[PDB]
Amino acid sequence: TRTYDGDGYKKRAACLCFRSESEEEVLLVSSSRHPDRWIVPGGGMEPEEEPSVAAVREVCEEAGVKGTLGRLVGIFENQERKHRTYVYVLIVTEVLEDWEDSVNIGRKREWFKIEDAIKVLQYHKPVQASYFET
Ligand SMILES: O=P(O)(O)O[C@@H]1[C@@H](OP(=O)(O)O)[C@@H](OP(=O)(O)O)[C@@H](OP(=O)(O)OP(=O)(O)O)[C@H](OP(=O)(O)O)[C@H]1OP(=O)(O)O
Ligand SMILES: [Cl-]
Ligand SMILES: [Mg+2]
Ligand SMILES: [Mg+2]
Ligand SMILES: [Mg+2]
Repeated sequence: TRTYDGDGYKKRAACLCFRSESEEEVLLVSSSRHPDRWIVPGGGMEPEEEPSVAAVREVCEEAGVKGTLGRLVGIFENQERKHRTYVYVLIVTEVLEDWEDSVNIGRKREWFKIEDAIKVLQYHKPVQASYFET
């Protein structure tokens, strides 16, 4: 069940999944609808689901990782798609080999240096590229 803010924006949560506390490498995953494109893992908040809880669930489902949830980075709107996304830092401590989206849709994942992540996100996901602005 998709949820919405009072203005009709879709409620979403996302994590910047870092390899370490240095935050130099981030995990991106393949788009479901276009598998040669990279996205930040994230998705819809469920009814009455806390954003931090939604972000951890979405990263487990889409990216097959777990770890230590850090700070909220910010709340980012995509006016074109009508999304409002809570974006958190996660430090990855567990990498699972056969996760929900790997089994269900063959979703891929890959470590990117921050500057390379921003580069591959820019064309199709410029708001996701802005998650890294800091
Ligand atoms: O395929 P696109 O370009 O139409 O974008 C897709 C995007 O696909 P992607 O970023 O993968 O290309 C999905 O993400 P996902 O299918 O990879 O999960 C994303 O859904 P979401 O991430 O908000 O939703 P869920 O992860 O499932 O909760 C939205 O899909 P949905 O609304 O069918 O759940 C988005 O569509 P809009 O909300 O209309 O922008
Ligand atoms: Cl790192
Ligand atoms: Mg989802
Ligand atoms: Mg999603
Ligand atoms: Mg999802």
